[PDB]
Amino acid sequence: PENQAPKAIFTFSPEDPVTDENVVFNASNSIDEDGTIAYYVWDFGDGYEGTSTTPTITYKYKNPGTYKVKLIVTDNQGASSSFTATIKVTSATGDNSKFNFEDGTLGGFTTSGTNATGVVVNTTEKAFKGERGLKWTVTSEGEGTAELKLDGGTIVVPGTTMTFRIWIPSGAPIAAIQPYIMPHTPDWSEVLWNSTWKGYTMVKTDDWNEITLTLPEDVDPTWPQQMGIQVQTIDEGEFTIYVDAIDWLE
Ligand SMILES: [Ca+2]
Ligand SMILES: [Ca+2]
Repeated sequence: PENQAPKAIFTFSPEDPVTDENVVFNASNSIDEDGTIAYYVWDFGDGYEGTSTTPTITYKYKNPGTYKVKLIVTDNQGASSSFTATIKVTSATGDNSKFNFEDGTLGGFTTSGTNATGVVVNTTEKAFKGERGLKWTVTSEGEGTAELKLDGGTIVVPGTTMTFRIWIPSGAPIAAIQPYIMPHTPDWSEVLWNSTWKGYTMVKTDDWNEITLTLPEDVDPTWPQQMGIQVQTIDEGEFTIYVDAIDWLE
């Protein structure tokens, strides 16, 4: 009459915790079909482990990151099963992004445009993470283009996915917006255009938009790079875009 191993499963809340916030892990749908569960053993993925004879446990992560949480459930006869899930923890305060703007600086960012003029300041009015970000005000005179840009030595290695956060307002005279990275030879004889084109109708207005962009792997790693955000304007008008927490790995 061979013993069946118990079934191990858990969920957690909140789905998106911050550092030092309580997460409740709930293994209550775990079950032994032919006996009872004796205990629940948890590995929180950060160096700490814990056990309970009951299916819930609460836990706090001190540092941001992505943790693998492994649950082992053991029945009254010593048979066990495991279930592993991932939890992402973000910083409760501050902003550790590659471009976080928390030092009050422009981070080397400048503006340019044609049939449009941009100004950029470091602001506390809106931020995606931390207390600060960029506030980019564009005055367009009609059909044109405006850039918020960083020149442009070697910003990222080829293959890198960048994440931009952009607060886009409603009722703006814009057709499209696009984060871009533009590698070029030092003398501009060869230029590569990489961008994530978003139409103005395909955008969350009066809200933060998370847009990713990959620099392709086959780009020459020695080429200087311009990274930025480009807006296409379609009519006269003044509008303000917020930019913060531009981030990538390595
Ligand atoms: Ca059993
Ligand atoms: Ca920030």
